[PDB]
Parts: sequence; C-alpha cells; structure tokens
Amino acid sequence: DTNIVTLTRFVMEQGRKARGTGEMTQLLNSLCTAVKAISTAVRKAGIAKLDVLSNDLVINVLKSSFATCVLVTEEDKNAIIVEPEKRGKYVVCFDPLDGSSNIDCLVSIGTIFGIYRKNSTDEPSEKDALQPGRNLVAAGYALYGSATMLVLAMVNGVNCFMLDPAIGEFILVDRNVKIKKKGSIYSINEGYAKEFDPAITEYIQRKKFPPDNSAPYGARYVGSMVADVHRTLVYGGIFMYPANKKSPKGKLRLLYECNPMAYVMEKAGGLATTGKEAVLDIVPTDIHQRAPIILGSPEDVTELLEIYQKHA
Amino acid sequence: AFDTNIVTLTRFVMEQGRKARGTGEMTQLLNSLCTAVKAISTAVRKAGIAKLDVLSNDLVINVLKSSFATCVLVTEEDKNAIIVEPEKRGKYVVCFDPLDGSSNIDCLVSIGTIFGIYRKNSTDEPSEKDALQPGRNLVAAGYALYGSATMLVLAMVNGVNCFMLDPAIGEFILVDRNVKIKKKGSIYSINEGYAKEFDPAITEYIQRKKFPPDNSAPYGARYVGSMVADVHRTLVYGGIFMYPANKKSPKGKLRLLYECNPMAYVMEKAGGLATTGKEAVLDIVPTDIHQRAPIILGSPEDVTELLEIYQKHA
Amino acid sequence: AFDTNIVTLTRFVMEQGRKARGTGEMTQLLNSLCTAVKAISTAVRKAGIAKLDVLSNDLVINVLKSSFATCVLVTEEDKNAIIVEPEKRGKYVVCFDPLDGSSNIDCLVSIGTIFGIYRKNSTDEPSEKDALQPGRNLVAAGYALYGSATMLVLAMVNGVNCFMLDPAIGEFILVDRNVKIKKKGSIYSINEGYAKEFDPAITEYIQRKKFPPDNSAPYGARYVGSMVADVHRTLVYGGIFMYPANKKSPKGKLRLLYECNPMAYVMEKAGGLATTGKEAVLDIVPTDIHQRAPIILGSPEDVTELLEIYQKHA
Amino acid sequence: DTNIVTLTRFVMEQGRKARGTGEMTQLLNSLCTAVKAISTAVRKAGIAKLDVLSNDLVINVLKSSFATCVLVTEEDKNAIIVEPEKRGKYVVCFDPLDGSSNIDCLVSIGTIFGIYRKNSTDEPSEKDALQPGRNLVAAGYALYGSATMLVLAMVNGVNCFMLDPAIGEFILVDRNVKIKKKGSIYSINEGYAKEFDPAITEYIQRKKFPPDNSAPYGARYVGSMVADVHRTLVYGGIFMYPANKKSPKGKLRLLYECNPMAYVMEKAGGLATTGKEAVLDIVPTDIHQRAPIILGSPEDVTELLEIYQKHA
Ligand SMILES: O=P(O)(O)OC[C@H]1O[C@H](COP(=O)(O)O)[C@@H](O)[C@@H]1O
Ligand SMILES: O=P(O)(O)OC[C@H]1O[C@H](COP(=O)(O)O)[C@@H](O)[C@@H]1O
Ligand SMILES: O=P(O)(O)OC[C@H]1O[C@H](COP(=O)(O)O)[C@@H](O)[C@@H]1O
Ligand SMILES: O=P(O)(O)OC[C@H]1O[C@H](COP(=O)(O)O)[C@@H](O)[C@@H]1O
Ligand SMILES: [Mg+2]
Ligand SMILES: [Mg+2]
Ligand SMILES: [Mg+2]
Ligand SMILES: [Mg+2]
Repeated sequence: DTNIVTLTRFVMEQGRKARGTGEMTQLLNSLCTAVKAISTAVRKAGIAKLDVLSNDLVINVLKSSFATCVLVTEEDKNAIIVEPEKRGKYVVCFDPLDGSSNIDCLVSIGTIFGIYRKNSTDEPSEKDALQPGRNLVAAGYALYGSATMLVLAMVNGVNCFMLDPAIGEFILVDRNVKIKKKGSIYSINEGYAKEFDPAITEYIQRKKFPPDNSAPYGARYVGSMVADVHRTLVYGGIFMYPANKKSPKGKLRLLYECNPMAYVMEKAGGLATTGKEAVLDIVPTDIHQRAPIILGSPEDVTELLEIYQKHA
Repeated sequence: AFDTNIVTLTRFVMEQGRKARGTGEMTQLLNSLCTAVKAISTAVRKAGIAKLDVLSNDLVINVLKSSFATCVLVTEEDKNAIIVEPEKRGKYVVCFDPLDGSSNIDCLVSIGTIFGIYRKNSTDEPSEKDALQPGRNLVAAGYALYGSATMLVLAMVNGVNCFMLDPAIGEFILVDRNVKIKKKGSIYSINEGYAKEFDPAITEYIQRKKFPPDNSAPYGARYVGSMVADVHRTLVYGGIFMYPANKKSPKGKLRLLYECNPMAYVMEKAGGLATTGKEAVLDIVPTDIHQRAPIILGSPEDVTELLEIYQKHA
Repeated sequence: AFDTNIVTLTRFVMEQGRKARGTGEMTQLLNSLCTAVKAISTAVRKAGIAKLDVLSNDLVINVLKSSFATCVLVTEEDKNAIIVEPEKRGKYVVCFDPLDGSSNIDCLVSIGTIFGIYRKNSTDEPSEKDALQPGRNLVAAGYALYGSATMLVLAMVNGVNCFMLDPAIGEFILVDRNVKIKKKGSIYSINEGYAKEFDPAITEYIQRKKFPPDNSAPYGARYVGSMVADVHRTLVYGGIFMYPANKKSPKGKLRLLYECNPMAYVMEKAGGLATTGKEAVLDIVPTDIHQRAPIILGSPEDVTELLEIYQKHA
Repeated sequence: DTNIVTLTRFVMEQGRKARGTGEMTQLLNSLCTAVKAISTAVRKAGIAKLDVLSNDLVINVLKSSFATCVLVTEEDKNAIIVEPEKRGKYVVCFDPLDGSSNIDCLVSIGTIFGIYRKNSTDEPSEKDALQPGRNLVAAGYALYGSATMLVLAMVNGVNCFMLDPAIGEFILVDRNVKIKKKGSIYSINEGYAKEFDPAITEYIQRKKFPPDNSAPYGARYVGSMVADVHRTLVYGGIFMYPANKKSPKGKLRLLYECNPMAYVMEKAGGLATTGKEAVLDIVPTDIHQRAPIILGSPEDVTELLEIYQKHA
C-alpha cells in the first residue's frame, strides 16, 4: 500500500526518540540486506557450506554499516574486531544460520542476533561482548520458513516484520507481541529421555498424564530452535533444551542463541531460565559458552521451576 | 548462470508419459496442479501481509476442471465428490487436500497440498463410487510442501522424484531422481501428548526407541505437527512416522483417500512401508470418501520393528 | 486478492485447441515456449548484474525439441533449419528469432522473441523444405516483449490475444481478448536517418504525414528501434510501421520467415495490413530460410494511403 | 554475491566524506522504497490513475525520511511544505511517473527527481525550490523498462544502479559514466516538422543528408524522455524537444524534467541548452515553468549551437 511501515521507517522513528546518531538504524538496515539475501539463497538451496556464505555475508554488511566494533559468530573461533576506519558503538553476537543440517529436510531455519553497546573506553575486545544478556539493547531473529519473518525485540517491545518479496522490504505486521500466560504445548527432544534430570522427567509426566484429570499437553518439536521459539511466542507453550548427561552444560550457546531468544521472551512477558538462574543474568566467561534454556509462557515455566526446587 | 537445458516437471512427465504411448493428458493434469501449487505458495509467503484453505480449494477445483483430465474430484473440504461436467471430462479421479495443516500458518510451520490420482475403471457415469478404489490402484500421488523452499514430490509407477520451485522462472525444476529412503533410521515422529491413550504396541515401541534394549543410542524425536513436513523429513533422512490409533481419535485422525493413501504410495514407491498396524494402508477398500485410517510409514526396518511388536499384542 | 479463476495461456489454448478436437500438442508446444520466454525475461531483467541471444537460442531449441511437437526449427542464429530427431518429432515447424534487437539491451530498450508456427504438409522426411511455406499457411504466430512488463501476444485463426506474465505465480495471464487495431491512426514509425535512400512512394507519404495536405494535424513520429516494441505500439494504439526498401538494405532489412511473417500474421489477424509495397507479405513464397522482405504493417486505412501512393509511382 | 555495493552502502560512504547528518542517505533510501514499489506496480499494470498511487507513494516516503521540507510534484498545483515534526534540509522536485500515457504500449517510463538544499533561514516555501538547476546537490531518474535502473548523479559523478528483484536492492553496476563526444543518433519528434524553428530544421537536414558525404545519423525517438535520455547517455547521440509554434516555451518542465537530466548530462560531460542558454543556469520563476531542452554528446549539441547562432 502507499504508506507501508518498513522496518527502517520503524527503527529510524524510534531512534529519533533517543536523540541518537543513526547507528542502530544503519546496523539493522545492513542486517536486513543479509537477511533478504540469505532468504533468497535458501528458497533455491536445491537447484544447483551455506553456513559460510551466510557468515561472510553478515560480517560484511555489518562492517560496512559503520556501526559495529566487535562481532561474535557461531562460526568463528575468536571475535572479529572492526577496523578503526569503519568502527561504531555496537557489539553484535549472531549465529548466521541456525540449525543448518535441517535444510535438506526443509525445516524452517533462521539467523539469530543480539546487539550490545561497547561501554568501556579502551580498545575493542572480546570482553565488551562478555556482558549479561540483560544488557542487550536489541535482539531478535529472522526465520526462513514459508515466509521470512524478522522478529525484533528492542527496549519498547517485540514487533514482527514480514518480508514482502515483491518490494524487498520488511513490513510491520504484529505490534507489541505479548505471549499467553499458560498454553497447551510443550516442546523438547524426548529421544533423550534417559539422560534427563528428575525435575524435567516429572514435568513431562504431569503434562502427558495431567494430575488434574484435565487436557494433556500436545507435544511439538521442529528441531530448529527458531521454528520452535517463534511457535512458543505466537501460540504460547513451553520450549526446553535442558542439560542432560551428554550435555551438562546444555547445547545451545549462550551469547548468540540463548540470550537473544530469552530477551525476546522476557520482552513479550515470558520467562527464560536454566531451571536454576535467569538466562539473561548469566555473566559470560567464554563468548561460546553453552546454557540450559527453558522458555515460554510464564505459568508453564513457573510450574517447571516449582518442580525444580521442590526437588531440593 | 542461467542454464539452457532446464528439466522442468512438464518436460520430465513427458519423457515418461510419452515412451509409454501414454496419455499426455496426465501431463495437462499435472501442469494445472502446478499452477494451483504456485499460486498457493505465493499467498502463504505473503499470508501475514494480505479463508486461505477455502480459497486454495476453489483454485485447485477450477484448475483441475480446466485440465480436461478429470471426472471425479474428492476434497477434505467437500462432502460429496465433485463430478466434473461432461464438456470438460477426462479419465482421472483426483483426491486432494488443498492445504493440510492450514491452522499452522500463524506460527509459520510448513504446510502442503496432498493429492492422489486414480484412473476411472468403468464404462459408466462418473459418481463418487469411482473414487473408492484401494490405494494400490493409484496411478500417481505426491505432495507440494510450502516451506523454506516449495518442493513438489511426485511418485509414479517407476519411482519418486522431487522438484523445487525456481521462484525466478516459476517452474518446478527436477532436483532428486528416483529417490530411496534409508532402510533404517534414527528418528521417530509421534505426538506423545496423546501418551495416555496409546495402544500397547506403540508404548513398548517408543520406550524401546528412548531406552534402547540392545544398548544403542536412543532415537531422536522430531514432530513438526504438519503431515507433509514430517512425511518429507522421513522420506529424505529416514525414520518412522506414527499417527496410530488412540481412543480420542479411535480409527486414527488422518483421512484415507487424500492424506494417508497419497503418502503411503509415495512412501512405498520409495522403498518404505505404510501400514495401519494390522494391514497395509494401500489395501483398505475405501467406503466413505472421508473414511479415516491409522498410518505408520517410514524406513522398512523400523516399520517392521513396530509390526513384530503389533503382532506380539494380538 | 489472489483470484481463483486464473485464465492462464495454457488454460486458454486448451479452450480453443479442445473444442476443435484438436491437437493439444500445440498446447505442449506453447507451454514449452512459455518456459523459454520466462527464462529469457529474467536474464534480461538482471542482464546488467550477471552472449544472451545465443543462450536464448539454445534454450528455445531445447524446450522446443522436448515438447514432442516439432520436426523443423528455423532460427535467425542458424543457417540450415534444425530437423528435430525422430524420437521427439511431432508435426510442427517453428520459425523463430529468439532475441530480436539484442544489441539494444545495453540501453534498456524493450526487445522480444518472435515466432511463426507452420504445420508440416507432407508425408516425407523433415527437411528445411518444410519451412518454406507462405505466411498465409501459418497456424499460429506471435511474440514475447520484454519491457516494463513481459507480454506474450499470440495470434491464431480466430484472433489476437495478449497475455502478461504474472511475475509472482510465473504464468501468462490473459489481459486482452480478440484484439482489433484502430482503422486509422495518428503515428508513423520509420527510421528517417535513411531519408536519402528512400524510394519516392515513402518520401511523398512521410511528407504528407508531416505536412498534411488536407489540413489535419501532422502525424506524430515514434521509433523505438526494436521491431517488437514498434509493432506492439502499432497494434494497440494504431498507426503505421515502415521498414521499406532503401538502397543500403535493397530488399529490406527484416527477415521474412521469423520476423516479417509472424508480425504480418498477428497484424492481419487483428484487422491490419502487411504488405511489402507491391504484394502482401503473407503471399511471398519463401526461398531461403533467411530470405528478406520489406514490410509495412499497421492500421488498414493508413497502409492503404501508402498503397495508393505506391501504385501511383509504378 | 557476498559484498554487494548497494545504493545505500554507496551513498552512506560518500555522505561520511562530507561530515554529514545522514539526511541524504535517509532521503535516497526512502526514495528507493518508492522506486521498487512503483516498478512492481508497473510490471503488472495490466493484470486487474497509476500517476496518483505513485505520487502519494513518493510524497509519503519522502515525508517520513525526516530529510525534506518542500516537495514539488508534476501532479500538484502548489508545493508541499513538510510538517515541522518531520522536516529536514532538502528540497525535492520530482515527477513520479513520467510519460504515463505510454504504459498501454509498454514504453519504458521512469521517475525523475532533483534535490536542492534549503539555504535560507525563514519558513519553508516555494521560493526555496525556485533555484537554478546549477545548484542541485543530487539528481537522477529511475527507469522502469526491461530492468529497473536508477541513475544517480551527485557532485562526484554519474553512477548506475540496477534493481536486483531477488533481493530488492539496488546494485552498483556502472561507475563514473562519461558520455561519448560525438555519436551517431539524433532523437526528436519529427511529426512537428512544420512547427520547428530554422536552426533545427537545418540541423536535421545535415544529419540525414550529411554535407561531408559521410554516414547519416540514425533516428530514434521512444517518446519517453527517460528512455531517450538514458539512451543518449549510454550510447551517446543527441536528444531534442525544442520550442515550436504549438510550444514556444518547450514542453518539458524545467524544475523536474529538464534540470535533473541536464544535471546528469553535464556531470557525464554532455551539454544541455535551450539553444540560447544553458538549461541549468535558468532561474525559475514558476515551479512548473517549461523549457526547451537539447542534450547529449558535446560535439553534436555544439554543432547545433553553431547552426543556432549562425542564424543570428
Ligand atoms: O546445531 P545448530 O546447527 O547450531 O542449530 C541449533 C539447533 O540445535 C538443536 C538440535 O538439537 P537436538 O537434535 O538434540 O534437538 C536444535 O534445538 C537447534 O535448532
Ligand atoms: O488438515 P489438518 O486439520 O491439520 O489435520 C491433519 C493435521 O494433524 C496431524 C497431526 O495433528 P495433531 O498431532 O495435533 O493431532 C498433522 O499430521 C496434520 O497437519
Ligand atoms: O535482430 P536485429 O539485429 O536487431 O535486426 C532487426 C532490428 O533492426 C530493425 C530496425 O533497425 P535499424 O533502423 O537500425 O535498421 C528493428 O526493427 C529490429 O530490432
Ligand atoms: O507528458 P508526460 O506524461 O509528463 O511525460 C513526458 C513525455 O512528454 C513528451 C511527449 O511529447 P511528444 O509526444 O510531443 O514527443 C516525451 O518526450 C516525454 O517523455
Ligand atoms: Mg546455531
Ligand atoms: Mg488434512
Ligand atoms: Mg531479428
Ligand atoms: Mg512528466
């Protein structure tokens, strides 16, 4: 239509309110170019490694935005420090293409990103990225499924923008997403049943065989964190990838999968914990350290936390 | 860049339907189905920026009528079968579900169009009786998945072939020829929310997947909740998919003519099994166009691990 | 939004080729030509970000061969006619120019694919002799224009129909049915750079357009320099298009089999005339597949204003 | 590819060099959203006035850019003054869809734009737009033909960007376009032959019947100024819409068709005159006043100017 709220018309007009420099806008704007390009690549990732194109694409658009100074990728052993000539105030942690093995099976996959602000006065460095997820200034993910959706949580809310392929623009579709208090779906890889700790195994049981003789919870697990979390967000429910004996630390990385999603959830009123501490309050020591994550509708994550410390 | 020898689905069915002195009518049918599949893929892709299942249903009916290749059409969204008018008739019976899982759009989980094609084997007037053939009698069956990519999988007598929509030229382009599922897999797909109603065969099977007796690694679980998504993942990576019988859905949930049989035929033409637990899904004589049936499809060796167990509980 | 009753070119030729108990082979031919036209439209649209005429030529030959509807193919880019192998043969002769004006891409002026389809009228082995029919014997002819939109115009026995490529679903969608050119127009299209070599008939005609004797307003001039662009503008707005004979190109520039005759047939099936200045272009017996011929096409009344003048100078 | 120079990566990096505020970038960025949307509309302007959508679209994206303050359209009787809350330093004169009657005949058409800077301290007003075309700070056009091309002339050169429909991004394809000195094509509506003034009619003659007994000039006239000027630019030649007795003032409007094109030509080394004065040096009195325009390769426009004053 004639006055279409693009993601840029939206981020630019909220940046004005902070009496800013334009860097958040430039950043998100260049990110989007990566997102549309990775989407087009996946919509034909059969007519003819994608990890790599994707990574180099995102590092590139972000360097050229004159808004970053440290960039942490799933794919890179050490953090990337941006050249002085192109530096800016933001720190971005991102996984450029999450759940990549799933592309053969046409499983929705996505790019996950969390942005921090470098606060110190010394040279850009890894330590600027070792902040609590609580201090993110913006986070979100783009989901490459039947449609390409970019969900963006900033200080003012969680918003959903959809890619309109006809004009190559992200259009604002859902404003100020709030999650449901309690929902009916539980999401978890039950093929690890024997590895699970006692609090999970009891919670699973009470959902399947509800003690109140009410409706059992439906199970859903796409196997791709973005598909599952986007689901937990728009429909409500609980998603869980907890520690187990094959992974006492959890599987999902703290800086670029758990803290962004957790920031998005808590901004929409959900909770996200490791079943012991809030995810967002964990203070990272390694830019690639893993975390247990349990996130979703509040009443359900809460029910799980009572089972956790009722077992103490 | 830009290839001169594009194998489109239309070209490919013609290098099958022609050597057989065949119809080439089939081709017109399928070419029409591709128009409906493309238009649904676009609507889904801008769904949140623009009911959809109904509109899909009307599209698939109009394109099918105008192929001059159908006489009877059964739909999930329609009671009695649609008997195509004589002017436009041709010999096939198409059974279809235009947008399985249409509830799931709001959460952007992949959904899809499933179809089974029968040939009318009679001298008579078309009537919905023409649709009630057992699955073994299918001439061609497959599905269209609307996901990160739009994939058309079409199984016909010789084998299963996958096609991907090249969004630029608007054509399904061949990407996997003569597909064959793994013999055994490492995944099982079932909604364990219904764990309470499950019949004993399944419960022992699932526990044997999770807690392996012969000390293997436990099978992973995966369950998208869209039939097409879980069937396609099972076809390419392998594994076992189960929507068995439980009490709340006592003869299964999935409809026989357009969901279970098309999948069962794609799956069996790719070397996998599809059973209800007692009999093969492709041998049930259909009685209501909307009759239901339980289905277990997947890698030969895992389906059979479940049949040994079914037999042990009768 | 999203229409359920899309009239695609494939549906439309089937509601022509079917009532006539026809081929439906024609349909397969045309469906293949649409695949080539779409792939060329995309390549042009990213041309400056990615020879093209050669690659177009190979595409059109492969898609045409695989329609199982051709036996002889003549091209601007090929010497002797391509005789399709027996395995793939069918009854038509397609004469085509895969990318007229391909020089003009660099300046982003619209260019296009022109085609004429003949039916082989003999019991013999295909040979390029099968291509040398006069234009009156064309079964179907039209063009694809790559411009601000991609338009396919297809003229067949009954009339001319325009189709526009819906870029989202990748399908030519009908947008003008049974087209008819204006009787008289207000535009003349000719390259007056060649004003020195022009034969006297034309020179008096042009001066009568610019400096009207019967005190009308002078005709406007328009000359894109791409045959398809100027023919299409003449078909929809009217007017007269002239690439007559001059000395530097003494029998005209435009080739008869695939440029002049397809246009002349579209134009005459839309109620306009196409002559060389002495005879109608649709009656010349072709002798070389690359034979040339002058053409004047356009609104009946203006072509005739020029023929009165041609006759007055013989 | 992975490091694709978008129009934004280009304008942003040249704006940095001026130690600017970001407004040129914001402006061109929002303009582009109009351009891609008008392109998509014309690529299906048959499967189902366009002037109007187009106009409302461009006024809208430009207001929301926080970079304009006066906007002059072909389509609007009076100038548009932007609301204070959304004002910025630039003045834009644009014709949103030039040659619109031509869409039925699938004639390439385009959006023409010229940007000035408001220099005075008083309230935004028409007079800020009444500047010489010599003072444009940026100008160009987007052409909606077989491809959508945006040609952009700024202080540093003329550059050509092409719309990649797959990613909805303008990619930089031709850097620092220079025109040919002399070319072989002349472009003009010869259906006005009797209305032409003597200098034109003689020039026409010497091209057709070259006095030097050399190659005659080829004639080309699409009837759509952008198609013809883009042609004159990339291939060289001369384009002419001079005064005649039906139009002693010319036809093409000074502020939004003649001055932008003339700015683009002179930046690529061509010339543009009314056959009496330079186009760019004309000082506008009415925001909609017309101008004779003759533009192209230098030697050819020059040849015409000698014929003009040889006739004095
Ligand atoms: O492993 P990645 O390719 O980095 O992607 C992350 C994915 O890794 C997990 C897979 O674990 P599992 O198969 O045990 O469920 C998913 O939950 C999640 O989407
Ligand atoms: O067409 P639907 O109404 O969605 O019904 C079938 C759907 O329901 C099946 C399982 O759903 P659930 O586990 O919620 O019963 C899926 O395989 C499929 O998408
Ligand atoms: O296929 P082409 O090499 O371009 O030859 C034919 C072209 O040449 C004709 C006129 O060109 P010119 O006036 O330059 O001779 C056009 O109608 C057409 O595009
Ligand atoms: O008249 P517009 O729709 O504003 O478009 C401008 C067009 O107006 C002129 C038409 O004039 P003519 O037909 O006399 O050549 C073209 O040169 C030019 O492209
Ligand atoms: Mg990851
Ligand atoms: Mg269904
Ligand atoms: Mg040609
Ligand atoms: Mg104009």
